[PDB]
Amino acid sequence: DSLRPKLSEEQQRIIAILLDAHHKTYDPTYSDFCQFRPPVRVNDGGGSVTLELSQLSMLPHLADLVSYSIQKVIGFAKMIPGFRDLTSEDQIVLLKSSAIEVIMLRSNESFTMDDMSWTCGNQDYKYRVSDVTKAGHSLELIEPLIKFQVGLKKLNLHEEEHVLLMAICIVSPDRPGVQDAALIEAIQDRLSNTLQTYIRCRHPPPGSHLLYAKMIQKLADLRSLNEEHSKQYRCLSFQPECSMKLTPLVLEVFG
Ligand SMILES: C=C1/C(=C\C=C2/CCC[C@]3(C)[C@@H]([C@@H](C)CCCC(C)(C)O)CC[C@@H]23)C[C@@H](O)C[C@@H]1O
Repeated sequence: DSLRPKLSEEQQRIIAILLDAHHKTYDPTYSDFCQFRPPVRVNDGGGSVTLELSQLSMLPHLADLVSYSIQKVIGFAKMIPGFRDLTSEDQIVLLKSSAIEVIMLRSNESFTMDDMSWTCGNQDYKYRVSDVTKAGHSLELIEPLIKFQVGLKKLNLHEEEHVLLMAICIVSPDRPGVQDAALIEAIQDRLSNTLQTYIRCRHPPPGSHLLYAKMIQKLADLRSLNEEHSKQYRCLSFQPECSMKLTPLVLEVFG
């Protein structure tokens, strides 16, 4: 039954543009991480919230990593076909509302099921759940985040699908404050059609089975993680002197 229309010339170009955009904005060697404020891991085997908030030992490093990542995501977004056709206001609304979700998606590349960490170098740049608690977050965010990373890993996405998913995540017409939802939807549909077509024509079985719907579900999971992250960030920001441990960009995007 299922027809397999071939990718159009345009669709092939969209894929190539997104792959190039990602390769220019995601360094798989994590060579810039030593430039961030250093990671510090206080002794907290008991997971004390009082101690974690008192020290926020991993916050400067993780805030720098997230801030750096937001800058890369802004650059990636600017290369998404159609993104620059949007008004500046809609572009900023889309970037601010998707930032954390795209960070969670793109981070899957360093996440490894070998030990359930984001491995970005030697021990210094190996990030574990215990590091996230040392940055002021709790299990309500961490648990679903790790579950999401593993679920995404097991989809065994082609790089083409991974970059398309990030682009679709950014160009979402259902974000609060967007003006031209119709144009945003048109841009997203062009990307979704490219993704659906790619899966049916280039993704071998059995990993291709209902893969599109699995990818769409991950976009829904991301909305939930976004909301929880926002709630936790708000509370984290109540800690006196927290602003110094963050960055101006992080403060704007999540404040
Ligand atoms: C960033 C990237 C990477 C890892 C992501 C991680 C591991 C550390 C903790 C992070 C950054 C989680 C955060 C929710 C931690 C809290 C952030 C904050 C303090 C601002 O509220 C989400 C994704 C997680 C590394 C590399 O893949 C580039 C990528 O781009």
